[PDB]
Amino acid sequence: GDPMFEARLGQATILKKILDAIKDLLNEATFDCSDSGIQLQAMDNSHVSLVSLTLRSDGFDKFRCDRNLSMGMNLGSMAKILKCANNEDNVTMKAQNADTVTIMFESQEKVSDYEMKLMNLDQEHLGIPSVVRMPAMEFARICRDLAQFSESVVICCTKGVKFSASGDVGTANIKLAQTEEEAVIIEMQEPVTLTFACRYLNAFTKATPLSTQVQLSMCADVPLVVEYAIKDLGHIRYYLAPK
Amino acid sequence: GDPMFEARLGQATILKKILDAIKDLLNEATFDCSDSGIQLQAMDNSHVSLVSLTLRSDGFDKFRCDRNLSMGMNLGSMAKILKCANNEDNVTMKAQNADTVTIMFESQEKVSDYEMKLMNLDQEHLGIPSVVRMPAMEFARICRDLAQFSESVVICCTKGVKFSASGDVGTANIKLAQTEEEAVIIEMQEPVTLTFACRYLNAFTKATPLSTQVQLSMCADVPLVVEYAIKDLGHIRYYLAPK
Amino acid sequence: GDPMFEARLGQATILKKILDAIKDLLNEATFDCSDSGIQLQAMDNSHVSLVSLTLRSDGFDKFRCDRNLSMGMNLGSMAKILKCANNEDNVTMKAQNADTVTIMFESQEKVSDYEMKLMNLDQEHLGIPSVVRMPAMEFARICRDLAQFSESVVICCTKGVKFSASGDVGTANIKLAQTEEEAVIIEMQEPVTLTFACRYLNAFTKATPLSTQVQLSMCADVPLVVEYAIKDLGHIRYYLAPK
Repeated sequence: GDPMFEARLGQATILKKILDAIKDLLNEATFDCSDSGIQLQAMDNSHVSLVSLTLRSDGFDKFRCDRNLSMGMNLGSMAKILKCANNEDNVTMKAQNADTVTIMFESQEKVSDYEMKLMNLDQEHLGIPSVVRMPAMEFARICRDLAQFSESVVICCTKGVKFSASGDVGTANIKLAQTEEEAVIIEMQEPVTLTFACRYLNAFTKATPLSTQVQLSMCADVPLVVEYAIKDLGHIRYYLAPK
Repeated sequence: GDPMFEARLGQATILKKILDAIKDLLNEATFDCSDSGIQLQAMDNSHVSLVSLTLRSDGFDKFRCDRNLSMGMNLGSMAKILKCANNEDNVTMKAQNADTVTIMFESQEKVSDYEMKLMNLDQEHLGIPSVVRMPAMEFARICRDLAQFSESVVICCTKGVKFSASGDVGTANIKLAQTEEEAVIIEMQEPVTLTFACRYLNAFTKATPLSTQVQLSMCADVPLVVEYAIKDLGHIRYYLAPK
Repeated sequence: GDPMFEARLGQATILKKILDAIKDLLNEATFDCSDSGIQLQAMDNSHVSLVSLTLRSDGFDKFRCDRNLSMGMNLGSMAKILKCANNEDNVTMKAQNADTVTIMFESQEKVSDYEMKLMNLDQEHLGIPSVVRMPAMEFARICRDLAQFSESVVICCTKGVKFSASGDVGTANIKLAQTEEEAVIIEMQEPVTLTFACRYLNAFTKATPLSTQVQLSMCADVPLVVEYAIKDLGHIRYYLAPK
C-alpha cells in the first residue's frame, strides 16, 4: 500500500534486554524511526536522569522505513510482549499512519504476532549534555554493595578508580587498579571526584546483560554518562548529574 | 491379620509430582483403591473443573488390595509428607478398616514412615464427559504467556493449532504448525474453535513434569479434556467447559 | 605505633559462612582476641541457646595480637560488609585502643577496605555445659522436614538414631542406621531420648555450609551440643536444653 516501517532483529532477546534496561526508568517513551535506525531520548519517571538509546539500521537483519515516524509506546506492555519470545526467536516490529505496532516472533513451527496500541506522547523538549572502561558486572556489583552503606557513592578517579560510601553501617572504599572481562582502562588528564545517587546508578546497571564492558564519562560539574555497547547495533547511555 | 491395602512405587517423586498436579485444585479428595489400581475423581474447589486420575496396578512394584477401599485424604497434608522424600526413595502406602494411612520412604541407611488420618468425605456424585498432541512445556508456556493479555484464551484448531488472547496490554496470536519433544500432531475432521478460562488451563499445567507430551481433546460445545500420561502407570485428565 | 590486632584468612567466604551461622541468633556479640586465636560466647536473642565459636591462631594465614582485646560488633553490619567480598578474596581484620575495626578484602586489581564502629557490650556472665556423627545436610533436611509436623522433635539414639515428630498434619519417624558424606557413626552406652525445639535446631543448621559432618552430643537431662568443624581453623557449637 503506502508507506511502512519494518525492522527485523535476529534475536528477540537483544530487544528483551534493551527493554529491561529502560522499563524501570520509563513507563512510556517514543521511538523515533528514520533511515538511520531507531532512537529514543527521555527523562526518567522522576525527571532526574536522561536515557538515550541508539540502534543503527545496519545492525538489523532487515530495516525498512519509508517515512520518518515516532511510536509512543507503553514500555510495560512492550516488556510483557517480549516475555513471550523464546531464546532463538527473531523479532520484527511493523507499523503501517500507525495506530498500532505489531511485534512478531518466528523461529521451526512457532509463529507469534502481537499487536499493541500506540500513543500519543508529547515531545520531550530535551538537551543532551573527558573516561574509564571497566567490567560491567564489576560496576554493577560495586554499586549494589555500596548501596548497603549509603544513598550516595563517591567516585574518585586517577590513573585506578575508587568508589566510596559511608553511613551507620560503616565506611566503605573500593579501589580498582588499572590493568568476559576484567580489564580496567582509564583516560584522564585532571583527576575527578564526584558524588552520585546510588539508586540511579543501580537502575542503570539493568543494562549489564547487554555489554561486558561499561563506559563511565566523568568530568567535573557536568553529568556523568554511563554507556553500554549493544553489539553490532548501537548503545544505551544514561546521564546523571552529580550532587 | 485381615485385610490390607499395600501399594509400592519405585520412585516417590512420581507421587510427589502427581500431588503437585492436583493439590492446588483440590484441598481434599478420595482415592478409590481396587484390584485394578487407584482412581480419583473430584470437582475442584470452585466446582468448575473435574480432575480424574488413573493409576494401574501393573505400574506399581507391589500392589495388594484385599478388599476395595476408599481413602479420603487431605492433599495438603499428603503433599507435606511427600516433601520429605528424597530423589531415589520409593514410596509405600498402607491402609489397615483404616482410620489412618501410612506412607513409607526407603532407599541405603534411611527409613521414614509417616502416618496420616483418613476422612470421611462424601461421594462426589459425578458424570465424566474428536485431538492434538503437543509438547507439554510449550502448552504450559503458551498458557502462561497469554494470561498476561486476558483471562480468556481462544483455541482454534485446523490441520496447526492457534492460541489467542486480547486485552488492554494488546492482542496476541500464537500459531503452531503440524510437524524432549517438539512434535505437534493433529487429529481433526471439522475445525473447532473454543474459548477457555486461562486461570484453569494454568492450573492444569502443574501436571507438566509428568509428561513431555500433552493431549488436548476438543470438540465443539463439550468440555475440553487435557491429558498427561504418567509413564508406565496411567494418566491424569482435567475437564473444562468452554465459555 | 603501639599495639595492634591483625588477623588474615585466606578466603573471605569462610568468614561469610561463620557470620551466616550466628547472625540470625545474635544481633550483637563480642569477639575475644588473644594469642591463641578468636573466641565468642553468647546467649541468643531470646536467651535460650548458647553459641560458642572457636577459631585457632594457627588457622590464620597471619595472626598478630599484641595485647588481648574484645571487639563488640553488630553482626548485621558485619554481615553486610562480608557480602561485599568475592569468592577468592582474602579477609583481614585489624583493630588499632579500638573504637573501630577494619575489614579488608584483597585478590588481582581490587582492594576493598571497610571500617565499622565497635561496641560497648557487657560481659555475658555465662557457664559452658557421652555422641553421633552424621551428614550435616541430612541433619538439616531432617530438621526442616519434621518442622512441618510439629514445633518439637524427639531424638532417640541407640547403636541407629531416630528423629520423630507428630501433630495435626500427622506423625513422622525418620530412622538412620549406622553405616560429601553419608556415614552415620554412633557412640553410646545407655540409649538416650530427648525432645528439642525445632525452631532452634533449624537455626543451628545455618552452620551447614561449614562442615559436611555434624556432631550431636546428647546425654540425658543436660543440654545437647551441636558441633560443626570449621576446616583447619576451629568449630562452632550450639547448646540447647531439652524440653
